[PDB]
This record gives sequence, C-alpha cells and structure tokens, in this order.
Amino acid sequence: ISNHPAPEYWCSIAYFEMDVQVGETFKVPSSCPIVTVDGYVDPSGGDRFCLGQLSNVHRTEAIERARLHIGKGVQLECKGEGDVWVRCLSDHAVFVQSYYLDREDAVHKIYPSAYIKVFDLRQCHRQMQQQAATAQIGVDDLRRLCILRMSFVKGWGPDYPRQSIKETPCWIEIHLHRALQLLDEVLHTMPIA
Amino acid sequence: AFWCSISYYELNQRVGETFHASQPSMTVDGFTDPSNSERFCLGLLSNVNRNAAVELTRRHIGRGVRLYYIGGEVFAECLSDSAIFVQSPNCNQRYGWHPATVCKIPPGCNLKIFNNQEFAALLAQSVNQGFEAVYQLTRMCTIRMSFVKGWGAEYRRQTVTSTPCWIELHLNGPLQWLDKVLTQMGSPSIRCSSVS
Amino acid sequence: EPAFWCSISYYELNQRVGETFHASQPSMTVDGFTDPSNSERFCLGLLSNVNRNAAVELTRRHIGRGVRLYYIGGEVFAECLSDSAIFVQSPNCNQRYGWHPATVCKIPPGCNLKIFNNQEFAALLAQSVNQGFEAVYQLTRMCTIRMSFVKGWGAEYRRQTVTSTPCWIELHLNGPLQWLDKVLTQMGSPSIRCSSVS
Repeated sequence: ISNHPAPEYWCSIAYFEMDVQVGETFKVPSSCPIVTVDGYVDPSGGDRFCLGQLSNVHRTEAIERARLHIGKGVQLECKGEGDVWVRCLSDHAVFVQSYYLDREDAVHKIYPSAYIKVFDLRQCHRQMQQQAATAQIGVDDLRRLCILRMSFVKGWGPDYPRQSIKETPCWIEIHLHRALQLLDEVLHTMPIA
Repeated sequence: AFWCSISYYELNQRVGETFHASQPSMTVDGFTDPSNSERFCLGLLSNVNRNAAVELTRRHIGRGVRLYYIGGEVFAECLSDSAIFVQSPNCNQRYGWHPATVCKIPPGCNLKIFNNQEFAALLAQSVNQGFEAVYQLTRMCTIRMSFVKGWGAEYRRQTVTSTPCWIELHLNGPLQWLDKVLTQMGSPSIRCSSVS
Repeated sequence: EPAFWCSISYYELNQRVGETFHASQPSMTVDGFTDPSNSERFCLGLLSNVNRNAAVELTRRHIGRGVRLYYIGGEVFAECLSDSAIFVQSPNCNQRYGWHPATVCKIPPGCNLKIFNNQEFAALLAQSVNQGFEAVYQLTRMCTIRMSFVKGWGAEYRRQTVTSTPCWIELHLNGPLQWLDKVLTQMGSPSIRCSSVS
C-alpha cells in the first residue's frame, strides 16, 4: 500500500580512478533495462553514462591514457526483477568482480562483444538468508552480495601488477537496488548485535 | 520542499550522496533500502577506504535515529540500541553549555534538537552586531550527530571527525531566513587581498 | 538542446566541496550566501567542509554577490558582482585573443567578460576531425571553464595552479560537450594501444 517493491532505479554506478570516486553516482531508472557506460562525453544522463566527461584534479598522465580507451565501454541490462547482464562493447577487455560468477576470487576478464550474465537475484537472496541464519558477518560484509565492481582496460587480481581494484586507472562500482531491497528485509531478521 | 538535507561522514571523510528530506518525519538508519523518501539508509553507502572500526560501528547503527519536524521544532529519537550524540548549538545555547556541547541521547530517548523561534530571535539581535555576527549564524543552522561513539569533553574523541559514523544536518528554513538578512548586511570592513 | 546548459562544481583548494550544481536558468549566480533552494543561485555560503582552514574561511567571506553567469544566444558571460576580483581560465576565451590556453583573465568588480562562444567552439570542433581521435578527445578541456574567487593564480601570481586557490569552481558546458560526443562516437579509436599491465 505505502511503497515496495519495485525500485525507482535498478542500479547505481559510482565511477572511480584509483581510490577516489570521480564524478557523481549514476542512477539508472528501472524503466531503462539497458545502460551504457562508455568513455565518451555526452553529459545528458538517460541511458548513457559517459566517463569521458568526468573531471578530476588528481588525474595523472597514466589515467588520461587508459580513459582514452574505454571506448564504447560496456552495458548493464536488467532482465529478471534483479538479474544483471554485461556486454563488452569496447575494443578493450573489462574485468568484472561477481559472486554469481564465482559460484559458476574473480577478475573474470570479459572479452570484446561478449554478452554474459553476472548476477542472479534469487541466488543473491538465498545467500543472504544463508548468512542471517548462521548468525541467528555484518551489513558491510553482506551488502557486497548486492554489489558489482568493474575495471575498464587494466586488470588486478592475483595475476597482475595491481593487487586491488583501487589500483586500476579507472573503474566502477555498481549497486543493485532490488538486491538491496531484499537485503533491507533480511537485515530486520538478524536479531540484535 | 526539503526542510533539511543530511550528509553522512566516516571520520573526516564525506561518504555517500547528500540526502534531501521531503517528509516531516524520517529516519537515518544503517539499513539498505535505496528508494525511501523517509529513510536515509547508510548501510548501502560504500567507502572503498573504510576501516574495521567504521565497519564495526556501522553494524550498531541499527534502526538509527528518527528526526522529525513538529511545528517549528526538530526532534531526534534514538531508535538504535546504542546511544547517539548530538551537537546542537541551538539546543545547547538553550541550557547554556559552550555551543560545542555534545549531548548524549540513550536508546529509547529523544531530545528537542532545534527550535525555530529561538533561532529567528537570535538572528534578529545579530543584525545589530554587524555582518560577521550574521555570517556566523550558519553554524546555528547545522546539527551534528554521531552514532554509537561519542566525542568532545568526557570522551577522548575530541572532534566529530574522530568518530567512525556521524551525520550533519542543514536546516533549509533557517538558512533561507539567514540568506534574506545576509543579502542586506552590507560587506565586511576588514579587507582581503588578491595575492596573500 | 540540454535541460541544463551547464553544471558547476565547487572546490576549496584541491578538494571538491558540496554537490554539483546544474543550471536550468539562462541567467544565474554563484555567490557566497546561504539560500539552498534557488534554481538561479548556487549558494556556496551554506556548503560545509570539515577540513576547511583559515585561508578558505577568510576568502569565503569575500565572495559576496559572487559571479553572474549568462547564456545570451550562443555565448556565455561572467560578471563580477563580488567586491573582489574573480579570475577565469577559459581556453575558448583565451584562444580568441591568442593567449597560452592556460591564461587566467582577471575580471575586476563591476566588470564582465565573454568567457565562451559556441560558434567558435563548433568551428574548432570541425577542423579537429582532421587531426584524429586524440585531437578531438582533448576538446573536452574547451568545454570546461575555471574561476577563482578573490585570489588569482597562474602567471602574475605566486599560486600557479587553481588547486592552490582557497575557493574556485569549474564549469562544464553541456551543449558543447554534447556536440563533441556526436563527433567522438565516430572518430574510431586510438591507434597507439594500451596494455592491461603497464
């Protein structure tokens, strides 16, 4: 009656450059099942999140460089109430961090033109109660399940010069709203801490 | 309208986007609902450079604090199971202690954190003091709150920037009245150079 | 043509302070006062900075009525309403008079200046297609203008970087950026590749 479910936005995107968020968070309306995050420069929001138009004083020569290659970037599409798919429209690779992709430890490098599924709401939901049960592990541990991280161009992980995503010249952190909505529900059921 | 916006901080770092309150009664908690005009949920706000302490304290924010606009007065009710400290210059000056006074609000309690008429009257008599005296009233339109940990005298966290989880409130009504007076206070006397 | 013809971001030294402002009105002001809900006024006076020092706090008291930004036709002007000068660094403006693109123009109190011109930019965008992706990508800097309140920087001053000034803002011209985008989405890609390890 007074609200829920159905989120206004189906996700939020926060661009980064090393350990600093650059530009402001991009909110994608649920009415926009597919969003494109490219290195171009159209400021107008809508379906495109252009990283090429974000300024940063700290920015270096190494990053101006990498940013140059984001290109057509990727796309994030919402299929089932809370299921997210990725499609690398870039000439360069993309490094995704996904738990669903682990069930199937990451740096799941996505290849140009690839169209992969990166998140399963149900699997997420399940896995939450999974943590709430054993507790009956805090909100910052479990909110991770509702999050996706994705580095453009460079990579990290246990096999590159860069150990953590906070080292890539440019990346993004995606929060899936529905997954968080289910998480707000689960949280109310983990009796006092 | 928005009557107030709220900015969340973790130490001396600003975390998350500024929440704008459209509802006369809302809550700032540690949960994760993203689309609630009556719930500023801090749980869903990330911080890539977040420490264990911060992470640990976030867990005890629980139902957080409930802020609410009855008539021309603002109240803070501690829903969390841990206390919440409030530094309200408008609240302190009402019981006297050195504006910087942080006032603990134990679980299940609630305090009147701001009063309009009071402010308005403090704004009136300030016009007589001059520009500078009015410029500084912006502090009176701000209220700071820490969750779980306290600060100031009595705790060896002397500044808000020291606490792990706090939030600042800007009262738009008071700020708008202040703005109307300020655009009429003239200018500073004390000059300022372009090179120094 | 964009809802907001520009967005403005406030900074205090090398630190972003407050939220980004999106201009809807053809004429508006960035001042040091405290009105939080006016689509014509970006009020810096209410923005807080926990890490703010004396210099910044001292300069914010002199912003006053600030700068007035105008969008008349296909041009943008900046008027100094503040009882202290303002310094602008507009590549579009600077090139028009042939000054090292990093020239900072001083606008005294009461004065104003044409900081941007659309047709000029558009023409520069046209003859850039001929230089390659690189050349175009860098036309984003033409789409941004930086102003400092009260204290000047660059040549002529000791402060050589805008990040050295206590209070400054950065404008992004959406129209120009949008026109640029269209031509970027077609300029192909950079030839000199980029590893995944370097």
